[PDB]
Amino acid sequence: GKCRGLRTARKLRSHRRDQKWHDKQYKKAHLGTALKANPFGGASHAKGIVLEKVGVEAKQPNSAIRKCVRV
Amino acid sequence: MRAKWRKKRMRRLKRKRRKMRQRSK
Amino acid sequence: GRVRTKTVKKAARVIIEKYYTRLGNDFHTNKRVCEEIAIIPSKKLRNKIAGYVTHLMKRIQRGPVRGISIKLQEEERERRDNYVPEVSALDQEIIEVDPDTKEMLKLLDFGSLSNLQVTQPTVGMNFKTPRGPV
Amino acid sequence: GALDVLQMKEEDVLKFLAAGTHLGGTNLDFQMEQYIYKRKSDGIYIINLKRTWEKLLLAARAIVAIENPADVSVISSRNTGQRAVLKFAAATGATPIAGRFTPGTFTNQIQAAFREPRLLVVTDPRADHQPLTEASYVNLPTIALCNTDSPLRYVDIAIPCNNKGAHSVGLMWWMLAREVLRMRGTISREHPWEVMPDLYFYRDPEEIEKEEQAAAEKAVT
Amino acid sequence: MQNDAGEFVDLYVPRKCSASNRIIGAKDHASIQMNVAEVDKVTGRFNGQFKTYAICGAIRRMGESDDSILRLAKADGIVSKN
Amino acid sequence: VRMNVLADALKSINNAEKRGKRQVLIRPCSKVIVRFLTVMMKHGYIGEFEIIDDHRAGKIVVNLTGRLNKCGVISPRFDVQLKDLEKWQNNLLPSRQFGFIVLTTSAGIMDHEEARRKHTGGKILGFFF
Amino acid sequence: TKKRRNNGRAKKGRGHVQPIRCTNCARCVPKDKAIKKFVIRNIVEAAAVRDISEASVFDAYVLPKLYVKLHYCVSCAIHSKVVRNRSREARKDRTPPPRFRP
Amino acid sequence: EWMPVTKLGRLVKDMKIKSLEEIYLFSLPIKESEIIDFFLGASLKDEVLKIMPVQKQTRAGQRTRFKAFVAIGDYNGHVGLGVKCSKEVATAIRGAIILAKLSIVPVRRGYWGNKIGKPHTVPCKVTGRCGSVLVRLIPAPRGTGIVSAPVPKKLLMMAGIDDCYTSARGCTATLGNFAKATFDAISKTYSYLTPDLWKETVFTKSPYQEFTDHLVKTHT
RNA sequence: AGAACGAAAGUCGGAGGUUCGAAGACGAUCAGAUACCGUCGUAGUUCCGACCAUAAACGAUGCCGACUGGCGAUGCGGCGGCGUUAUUCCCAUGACCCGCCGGGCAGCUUCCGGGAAACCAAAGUCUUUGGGUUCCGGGGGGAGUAUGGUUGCAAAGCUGAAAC
RNA sequence: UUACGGCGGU
Ligand SMILES: [Zn+2]
Repeated sequence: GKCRGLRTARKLRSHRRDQKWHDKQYKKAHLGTALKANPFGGASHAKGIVLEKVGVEAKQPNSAIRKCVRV
Repeated sequence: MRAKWRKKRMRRLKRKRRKMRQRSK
Repeated sequence: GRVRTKTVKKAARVIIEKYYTRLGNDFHTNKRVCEEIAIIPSKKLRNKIAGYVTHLMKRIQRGPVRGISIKLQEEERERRDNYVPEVSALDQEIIEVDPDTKEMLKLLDFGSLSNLQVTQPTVGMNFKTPRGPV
Repeated sequence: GALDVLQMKEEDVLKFLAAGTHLGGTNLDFQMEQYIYKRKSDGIYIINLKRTWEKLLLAARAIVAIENPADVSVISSRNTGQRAVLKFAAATGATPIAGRFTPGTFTNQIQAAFREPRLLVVTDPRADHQPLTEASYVNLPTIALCNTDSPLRYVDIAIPCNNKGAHSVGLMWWMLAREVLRMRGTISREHPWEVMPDLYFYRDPEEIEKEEQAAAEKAVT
Repeated sequence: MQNDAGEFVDLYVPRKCSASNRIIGAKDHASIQMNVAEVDKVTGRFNGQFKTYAICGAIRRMGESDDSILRLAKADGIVSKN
Repeated sequence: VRMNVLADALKSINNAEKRGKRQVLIRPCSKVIVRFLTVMMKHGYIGEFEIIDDHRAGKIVVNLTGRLNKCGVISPRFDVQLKDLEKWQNNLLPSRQFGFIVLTTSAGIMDHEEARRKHTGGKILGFFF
Repeated sequence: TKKRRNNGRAKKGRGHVQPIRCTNCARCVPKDKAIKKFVIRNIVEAAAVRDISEASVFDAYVLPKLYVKLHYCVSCAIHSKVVRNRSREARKDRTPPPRFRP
Repeated sequence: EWMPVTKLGRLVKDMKIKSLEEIYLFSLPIKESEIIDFFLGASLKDEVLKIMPVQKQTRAGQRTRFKAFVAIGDYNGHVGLGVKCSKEVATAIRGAIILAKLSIVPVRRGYWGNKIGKPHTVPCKVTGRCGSVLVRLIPAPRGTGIVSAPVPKKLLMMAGIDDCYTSARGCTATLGNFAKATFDAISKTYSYLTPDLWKETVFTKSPYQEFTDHLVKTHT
């Protein structure tokens, strides 16, 4: 079981902070490799230049060509 | 593929790149 | 292929339950009785009912079949309600006990109100049949 | 039975001991240690007769407390207990079930085999348990004359007598028939009740009609 | 159920088991209420009245209603007095 | 390795009242658990109890009345201030009409209703309803 | 799912039992998973009894029995039909089948 | 046009039993849906919750049946929840109204404090589990309203309760079990001993012994 | 934190080498047989010494404490009793017989209660949630991979991500 | 004794 006594606030608060590193949406927001990885760099929009029209093919039950670019 | 034989073909493969790195230091 | 379906057996049971006083172990009379007293849509199930009627004639003349007919229900009263025996099976005035249950009837305070001879339990403790297969 | 009119009345001890009624076989349920006296050297548990007398009166007070006499249902599944249940119900005016107890009698209100009783009394707890667990659905108090083997789940006035021998079962239905009539103006407590306890016993095999005519060449001819 | 005005604001009052003091519910269909007709002293016959005892289905299913209804016959002068 | 004896005492009472029993046996006695039981006897949840005085730690036999729902314990003896007391009430009481968080004050083991009649916040010791 | 309460094996208070070997296929099984069968077959093949007792040098000869203990892996106990696949509620009985000798 | 077949429906048509609250306290098994329709007629609305198509696989295609969840109740302390499968929607949904009135329980109402008038909330906090879903109904102060998901609020408003804090854990997207869990919580508001229910009950006379006239004199 | 021991396989060294037997050789069977099957057979299997420290190392259930149904049986102690059998023609202890008490490996029944259910007398005493304390889980993969440290003669072990 | 496969979406 867990710790319950009026003296274990060091064990409880240290056991919570290292078990927070085990869900994604805390760890992608607090470990910093995930914001040094997304090409927006932590933003919502980005201007860029177009290199190539490229058409990817749709997934498993569908069949169409999704029109994409190579910004 | 069986998990103990997925283990073998990556234990065989991690000694293959433990040697490539050791080769080209 | 002889085995008789449920409508043959059920309708023949309601004849023998209800018109037992008119029937017998002759096939060719029961065929005429069941023609007159039932409503039978064709001739083939008529005498296929009547044959099962004669079968149960030899069957209920032997013993208590599922037979709520008035005679087979009345004669059992001569067993369960009669046979009040002229002597009793509880009244023999020489009945055995063991010396532990003479102690039981003494703290009921009936030790001197009864005759109640004792029998000693023979030495033993050889109950509890032996364990294990063989 | 805290009275003097309801005391043990020593003649029945001569009837109890001449029918079994105090011999419980070899193991006991944990809820019947209060009813038992001691174990023999045979292993047979013998039963305090003061305890089985006081419950039989207590069972009788429940049956007298039912207003309609044709409303208590008296039931039996095994054969040793089917003759007693027929003329217990004739005596105290109950309604019997002998033979197989069809499941769905107390709770399935559609078919015409629907009895709706207020109190039920049983020959045997573990051998006639289908009416017990079905009384559990329809909030119905149950008496069951029980032996030391028998488990005591839904029973209420479990009579700790016997349910194995044929002399014991018929006498206990006789003793319960006698006293439930004697708590009315039917038997005065004074004269002995002339209905014989041999009348409620389980019936002999087929030599019945043979033995009686072998000693009746002087009454018919 | 005795508000501050002092009134009964309650659909009914439920029974409770004379063995384990707990409430018989509205659809506990194993709960019995049964009568014990006591007898008058001198003649030993049925005098007209009785006593009622309610046994809830949870303590009736556990198998000690016979221990129960003897014990509340023990307190109420019917049993043996030994 | 009986770290709390009030926790063990109140667990045994709670198992037996849901079982249907009329008497329990509480095998170690202390003065903390006899002043716990003489808060719920006075409110009326248990009855006559005897302390069986022996020369090691005594036993207690309690007569269960049936009116007890749960008699749990808060096993870290948390401290409660009188500003903090009202939110301890609605966490572990079933209603506001009945049930008591019983807590040890400087002036004795009390109720929560008795404790705010005085002005003497303390350490929360257990609850019962 | 756990199929059986014991794990098909009669070990409770141990860590390890001896391996024994199957009789027909020689497979390594533990001593308490293995399906045992003790055979007390008479060596004379009972059709051939009244052809040797007349050829005997006695008038009443006690014919010796043969006492061979079999034990099987359960992959060969099921195929040889010495045990049978059972229903999920007729499984909780450890009583053996009847004998039916005459 | 209803002739009864049981004792309990027999004593209600001739108007010898009055105002259901005693056959609740003698814990009768109600058998016919006309008894509850007899007392609580013209005070019952019947609205359904969900019609879900359960189905089974067969040798030739699939048996497709329908599973109706209906809640019935007045606004003064009575609720039912009935569930019935049938092959077709309209006949499944019709027989569930019978099964919902046939299983009707009284809900107990209480106060948050300041017991000033008509009771408005649950007397204590209660719980109902059904499979994995536990519904916790918590007494709210006066003037709150029902703070819950829609489908337990459909049954609490149909229980004649004013205001109730509510929490819930589990697969609450399992409408049938999330309706029977909250129905179980309002099925045990009277199965809970509060200190206004301490004094030992006087036992009145049950209708099977108090009405033995109409069975013996009139039925026979 | 830091240690002790830890199946089998494996490594280093020495004894030994019957049987079995990875590898390999062949004979078959096969569309193909680098498999099943058969004949032979190296390392290995056995012992001593030194290492490695992992298993479906599983009751897939951490340890300590308490409370909460029943029944028969078993193993080891202890206590009490009819009797039976031992040199005993008397003994005391042995063997059985009937119980009780404690610790144990389990079983059978149960609407104790629990649980998503299989099932569990614990996996119960839990929204009526708090007996102590340790380890550990957070959708599936990538991945027990990468790299850093560290242990090892090696094989590898422990620690252990992210991009996607 | 031998019995190996069965396009994608519906
Ligand atoms: Zn084999």
